[PDB]
Amino acid sequence: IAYTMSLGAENSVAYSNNSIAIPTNFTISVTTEILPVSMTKTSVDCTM
Amino acid sequence: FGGVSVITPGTNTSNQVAVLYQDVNCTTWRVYSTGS
Amino acid sequence: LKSFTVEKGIYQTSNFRVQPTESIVRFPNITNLCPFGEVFNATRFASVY
Amino acid sequence: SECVLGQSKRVDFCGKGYHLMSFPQSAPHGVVFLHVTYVPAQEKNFTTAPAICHDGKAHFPREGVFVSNGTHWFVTQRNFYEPQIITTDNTFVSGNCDVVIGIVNNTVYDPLQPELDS
Amino acid sequence: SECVLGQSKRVDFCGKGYHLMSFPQSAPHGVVFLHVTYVPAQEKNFTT
Amino acid sequence: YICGDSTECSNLLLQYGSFCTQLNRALTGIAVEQDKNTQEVFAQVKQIYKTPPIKDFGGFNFSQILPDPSKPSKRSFIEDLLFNKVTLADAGFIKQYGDCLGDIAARDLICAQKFNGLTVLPPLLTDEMIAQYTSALLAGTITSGWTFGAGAALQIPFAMQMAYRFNGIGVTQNVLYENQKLIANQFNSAIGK
Ligand SMILES: *[C@@H]1O[C@H](CO)[C@@H](O[C@@H]2O[C@H](CO)[C@@H](O)[C@H](O)[C@H]2NC(C)=O)[C@H](O)[C@H]1NC(C)=O
Ligand SMILES: *[C@@H]1O[C@H](CO)[C@@H](O[C@@H]2O[C@H](CO)[C@@H](O)[C@H](O)[C@H]2NC(C)=O)[C@H](O)[C@H]1NC(C)=O
Ligand SMILES: *[C@@H]1O[C@H](CO)[C@@H](O)[C@H](O)[C@H]1NC(C)=O
Ligand SMILES: *[C@@H]1O[C@H](CO)[C@@H](O)[C@H](O)[C@H]1NC(C)=O
Ligand SMILES: *[C@@H]1O[C@H](CO)[C@@H](O)[C@H](O)[C@H]1NC(C)=O
Ligand SMILES: *[C@@H]1O[C@H](CO)[C@@H](O)[C@H](O)[C@H]1NC(C)=O
Ligand SMILES: *[C@@H]1O[C@H](CO)[C@@H](O)[C@H](O)[C@H]1NC(C)=O
Repeated sequence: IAYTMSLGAENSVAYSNNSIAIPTNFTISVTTEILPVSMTKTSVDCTM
Repeated sequence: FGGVSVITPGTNTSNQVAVLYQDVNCTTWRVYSTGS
Repeated sequence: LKSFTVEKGIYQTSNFRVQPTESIVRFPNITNLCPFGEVFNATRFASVY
Repeated sequence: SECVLGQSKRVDFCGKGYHLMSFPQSAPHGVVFLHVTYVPAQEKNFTTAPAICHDGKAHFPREGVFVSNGTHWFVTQRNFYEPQIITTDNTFVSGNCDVVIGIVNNTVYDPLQPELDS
Repeated sequence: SECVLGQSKRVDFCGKGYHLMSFPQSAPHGVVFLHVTYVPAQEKNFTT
Repeated sequence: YICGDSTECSNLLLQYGSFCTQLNRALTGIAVEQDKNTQEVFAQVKQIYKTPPIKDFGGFNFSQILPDPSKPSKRSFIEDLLFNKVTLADAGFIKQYGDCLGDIAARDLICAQKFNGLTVLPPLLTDEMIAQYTSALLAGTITSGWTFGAGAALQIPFAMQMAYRFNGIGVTQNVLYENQKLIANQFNSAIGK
């Protein structure tokens, strides 16, 4: 099947003079981030 | 004239493929096989 | 380095390259001498066509 | 350097949310960071106002924001809901109350007048 | 990440002056940031 | 490119397939990297926040940069100007064989490039999608402040957001509430300029 890609979920937000949303609870999150640091070191013999 | 690309899943899943011909309308033409 | 002086460190040289010892020849053992007189010393040759 | 040996105020640099701490781990030809962060979860709707007028002078909160239960008024912090009673050591006075747009009428409790009264 | 989704305390990173806010806009093969900042104008001499 | 439309030279060249494959692999990696770069830059947010329904931000005028629902694209005036300034060279993505054969008495660049096996691939994300992403970012940063970048988005008045930002740089928030008109006028003048 071939289709048109979606740009994520769609929603909106309420806004007025004096409407404010304040959190009451919280959550502790743990995230993984991977980073390369080095590659393999190599040597070449020209004549060989 | 004209580029050709092949869209395929893994060969361990199926053998059906799709062919994308660049710089050409389809609305015969310069295609390998019209098909459907 | 193309110089008589070398700084302190570690350098890489050529791999451990080993020289051969002797030489051998292995040809099939055939004693006959194929005819040089039936090709070059024949009495009648064919036409070019 | 910036996320393991300290705390980072840069947004979205070490994990989503508000950065709390981080842990490094090794990997073949690489490193893996475990970022521990804080995320608010349960939002609640409230009505608010920038400042209040009590005796003709505006009162602005020192830290936090004014909110309302619907009939009463409180001052609370900005990342959590801990309502507190309006009082003089939570707000500061800046001029008259006829220049600010959106001011509301409310009373302010003084923590010294009842003490002197007795 | 650091100037549109938040406020930056890094000096001279997003526009001269004290950074207040920022707006992103698209462009062919590029992006354009409009940085809104705060600049003091009228200095006055005082003894301290 | 080397000896197209020739048979003997192809047979001679069959001893350079590794080189050709390596070049093609490098180019494919370049293209994939560019697509990844665009996706990483412009897709920081995931939820497409709609544009504000009502406009009472307090005097600040955002019609200059917000999209206008009057053209087949979601581009604002600034985006339209920026698009109009720089001119592309690929000339679209479609150029049929019946068109390059049409202009044989007139010289062309793209036709000569394509006849020698040099093609240009189209980007994965179209300009409309990037405009949608930018509009979502604008809506999030206007209606909810900076809270939409850390979890869910929390509603907040714009004047209070400006007071927060002024308190961030070490200036008390009474300065804004006593000078909101002047600040809004200055911002509108700056955006017009
Ligand atoms: C805040 O959220 C957490 C989890 O979302 C709540 O913790 C749960 O509380 C109930 C009853 O105490 C337990 O059965 C669950 O196991 C807890 N969940 C976890 C992950 O530990 C907590 O109750 C909420 N706090 C408030 C005030 O609503
Ligand atoms: C907050 O309190 C003041 C004082 O009671 C109110 O100001 C009065 O408003 C009425 C009508 O606007 C005037 O007739 C009075 O002269 C005002 N009195 C003073 C001392 O200024 C004010 O209206 C109250 N705020 C609101 C929204 O009602
Ligand atoms: C070729 O033939 C002649 C006589 O028939 C002889 O003298 C001569 O030796 C021959 N040469 C060779 C290479 O056999
Ligand atoms: C705040 O206002 C909007 C509009 O009434 C409402 O949809 C929303 O649910 C309210 N916020 C919360 C946490 O209920
Ligand atoms: C709101 O909070 C105050 C303080 O506890 C309380 O007295 C009042 O009854 C509450 N009103 C409602 C509608 O919950
Ligand atoms: C709040 O916005 C609405 C609609 O624009 C308007 O009726 C009202 O006057 C505004 N109030 C304030 C304090 O801005
Ligand atoms: C402060 O001192 C210097 C020296 O008198 C003077 O030139 C300067 O104008 C004073 N600053 C202002 C804002 O006038």
